Amino acid sequence: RKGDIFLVRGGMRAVEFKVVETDPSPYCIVAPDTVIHCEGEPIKREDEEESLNEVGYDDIGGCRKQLAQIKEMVELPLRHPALFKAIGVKPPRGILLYGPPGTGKTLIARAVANETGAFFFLINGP
Amino acid sequence: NRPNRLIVDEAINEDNSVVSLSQPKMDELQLFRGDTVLLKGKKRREAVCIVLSDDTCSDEKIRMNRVVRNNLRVRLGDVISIQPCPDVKYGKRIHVLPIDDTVEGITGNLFEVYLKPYFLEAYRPIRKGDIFLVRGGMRAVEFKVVETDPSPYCIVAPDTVIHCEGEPIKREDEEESLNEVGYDDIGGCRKQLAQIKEMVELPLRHPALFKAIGVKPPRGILLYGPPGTGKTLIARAVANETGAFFFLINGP
Ligand SMILES: Nc1ncnc2c1ncn2[C@@H]1O[C@H](COP(=O)(O)OP(=O)(O)O)[C@@H](O)[C@H]1O
Ligand SMILES: Nc1ncnc2c1ncn2[C@@H]1O[C@H](COP(=O)(O)OP(=O)(O)O)[C@@H](O)[C@H]1O
Repeated sequence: RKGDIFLVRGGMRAVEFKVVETDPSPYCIVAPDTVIHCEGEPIKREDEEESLNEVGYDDIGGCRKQLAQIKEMVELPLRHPALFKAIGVKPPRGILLYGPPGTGKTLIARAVANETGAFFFLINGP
Repeated sequence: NRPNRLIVDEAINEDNSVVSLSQPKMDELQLFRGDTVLLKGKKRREAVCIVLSDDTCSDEKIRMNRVVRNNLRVRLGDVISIQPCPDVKYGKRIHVLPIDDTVEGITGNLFEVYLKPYFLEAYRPIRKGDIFLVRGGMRAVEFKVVETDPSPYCIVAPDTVIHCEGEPIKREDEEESLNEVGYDDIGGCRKQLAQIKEMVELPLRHPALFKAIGVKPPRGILLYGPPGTGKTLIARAVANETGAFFFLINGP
């Protein structure tokens, strides 16, 4: 469809391609009978849009059901914020992700922040 | 010596606008259960409630809920005036307004959710200029009675319309919000709270006594226990119930 970004994986890399022009509108199913117009000139994408190279649930694997617990923990406070203003209850405002180094705790934090839309701030220890 | 016969005490049963009296003496008060009873507190204020009998209540004191106690402005261990009034007058279009900073907890229609389920068959006598607490929607809202067709008080019955305002109005500041902590909010400890209350009563509840008598009351108490056991709750409740000015010196 017009004005969508689709991700192509290859060459040990991932490139997102925008569909800016198309003969039929607004969308068309691609078939092996339509030529491809060549531009080869990268164009900056609109900033409000989120780059797909950012971390997400898929990038965080190996933990399974701890990520589900964190998602349930963080959904209402972040995914439905106005609810807590009209209801008197305290959501979880402090979570200690603990484990051996390299287990993806920073991955979990970044993915939760991005998926829920929350503004992620990193307070590095040192 | 013809005492007042009415004292302030904590309420054991869950109920609002209900006052319990000692079972041993019914003729003294000359009132048995299920009758409107007037009560004079302090600062020229009075309240109306319903009286019952409790075997556990001590004859010296009269158990009463925190809402009514706040209405009278009396505190635990205080002495007030009671007056058995079999007379009671119904009301017409009893008026109520939102009070204090409690707001944003209701959207659209705001009277069917809270008032209707509570005043339906309750027969709670409402008096002018009193605040009563309604529990619902995982929230607690205190409603002021500013207007009422009969004066000064009227027993609510299922035949009087309700006037709708839906506009919260700031309550007088000297009055104490019932959302603050109290003895009821502090449970699970039982008889340690009694020890702290006895410990702190005279120094705070009767301060002038120690100036005319030479003795030292307890001026240092160490509440110790596992974290989360309500020590801060106990301190705040003791400060509020005794009227003392509570100051928090946070460790960090
Ligand atoms: N469970 C996992 N699933 C996918 N990638 C992981 C996982 N754990 C670690 N990684 C990879 O290892 C990198 C380092 O882990 P990281 O979470 O940043 O450090 P820490 O665990 O101390 O917070 C991560 O950037 C990520 O790429
Ligand atoms: N015995 C209790 N009765 C009712 N609520 C309690 C009790 N103990 C703890 N709580 C609740 O847990 C909260 C935290 O306990 P708190 O007393 O503030 O911490 P600390 O014990 O370190 O002083 C309190 O705000 C209160 O709501």
